[PDB]
Amino acid sequence: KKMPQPKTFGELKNLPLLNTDKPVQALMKIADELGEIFKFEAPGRVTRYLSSQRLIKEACDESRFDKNLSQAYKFVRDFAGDGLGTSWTHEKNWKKAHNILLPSFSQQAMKGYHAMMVDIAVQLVQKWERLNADEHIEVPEDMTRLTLDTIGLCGFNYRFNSFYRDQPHPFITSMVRALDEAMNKLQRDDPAYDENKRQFQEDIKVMNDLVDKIIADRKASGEQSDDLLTHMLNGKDPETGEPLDDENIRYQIITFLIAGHETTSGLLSFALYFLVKNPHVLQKAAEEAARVLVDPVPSYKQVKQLKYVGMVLNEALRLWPTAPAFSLYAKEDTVLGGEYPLEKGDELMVLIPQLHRDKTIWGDDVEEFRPERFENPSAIPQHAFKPFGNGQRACIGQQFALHEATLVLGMMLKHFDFEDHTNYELDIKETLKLKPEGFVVKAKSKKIPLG
Ligand code: HEM
Repeated sequence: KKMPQPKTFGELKNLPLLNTDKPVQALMKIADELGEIFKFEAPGRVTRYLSSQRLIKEACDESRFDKNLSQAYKFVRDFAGDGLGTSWTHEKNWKKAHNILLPSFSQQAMKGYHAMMVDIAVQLVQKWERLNADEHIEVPEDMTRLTLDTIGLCGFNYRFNSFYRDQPHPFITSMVRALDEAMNKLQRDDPAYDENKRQFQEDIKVMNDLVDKIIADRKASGEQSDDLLTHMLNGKDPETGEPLDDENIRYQIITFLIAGHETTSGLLSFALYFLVKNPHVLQKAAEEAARVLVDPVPSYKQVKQLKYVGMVLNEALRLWPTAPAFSLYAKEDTVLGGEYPLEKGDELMVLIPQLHRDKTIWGDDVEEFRPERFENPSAIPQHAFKPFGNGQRACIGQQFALHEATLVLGMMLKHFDFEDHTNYELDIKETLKLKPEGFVVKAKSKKIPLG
């Protein structure tokens, strides 16, 4: 069967379609008009975008398809290196890090991070408790402060102290600026790109300089903490028997911050947006938080008892998965969906927001925010809900992100009533991840002691 394809621009094929502020949202609108699969060509490049559960279930077959590094993540690799996210599955350091790091990211390993997550969540609550009557909350901005600080604390026992400042830590500043440059190179040898190829190097330096010092500092001290750095400095891969070397440990810490901060911040921001736009759902979630969070400080077990809050987060991830696409390649020649022959090496993109709007899986009301869709998670078919990727290349931080977001949203709902005082119109800014730009609320304290 012949594959649909969106509009072309002569010798540029489809490439100008992504020369836009909102490429994923453009790709979603194309999927709306062309259907479950469409070909996307560029000068010397071909990929196929998948939007249906019927095809994505095959793409998630790890015997047939492996993770591909997209063009963007090849540029990210210039400072993320061969950390988990930007390494190929067949690279020795991927499987080593995967085996060493998976125990540090278990649902059960969250018990050790809980106290430091509470540390940063308390700072967030206290900041909002301390706002004056006339004042409002910049939601993604504060969620990003929380998630970056939480990864820094739980990751390598480092305090970015984001709630003490307006201009971020020089590391954070230079990371985002480096991520920006990596993104900008998507639409670009020529000597006009000489200053862009000089500033990139400076941002890589500050990130490398500080994390390497931290690792050197910890090796010299020999101190043992509850962070991922300790586990990485003492872990051994059961298969090779080898530990990670210091350079790869550096890339892993850079990777935790790239991979975790924007997605989790976006999730919290989208979750609060849907709550203020659905007051009946907010009330049901607030009643749960009040019922369950009976102590001044949330316990690890209390966070696990926040069932509805977790459903709220999963429904937010259904509508706006904050890492909205992943890339695959065919391991061998194969036929997709019984009608699309693929050659070894052919690339696929999974368009996750469109998968999550497949009316054959979720029903006709896919645009509605309904947390009750997740009452029984086992009813959802295989590969129908994939906000954390697929298989052995799935998000290693899934339990970390969901524990942090359930804790923080639980505390938010316990301690404040929220007002959508501007009747905010959703505006989704796209970097490599999604976030509701300009989202803003008020929050009136329920005056509950906190500690
Ligand atoms: C709501 C929050 C998050 C979302 C939606 C998310 C999404 C994803 C997705 C879709 C992938 C697969 C990417 C691909 O196939 O190319 C991935 C991979 C990854 N994520 Fe997350 N992520 C989140 C939070 C986090 C956090 C908190 C961490 C903490 C370090 C993290 C670390 C990673 C790593 C290391 C990988 C690569 C894993 C591997 O291939 O071995 N993520 N993430």
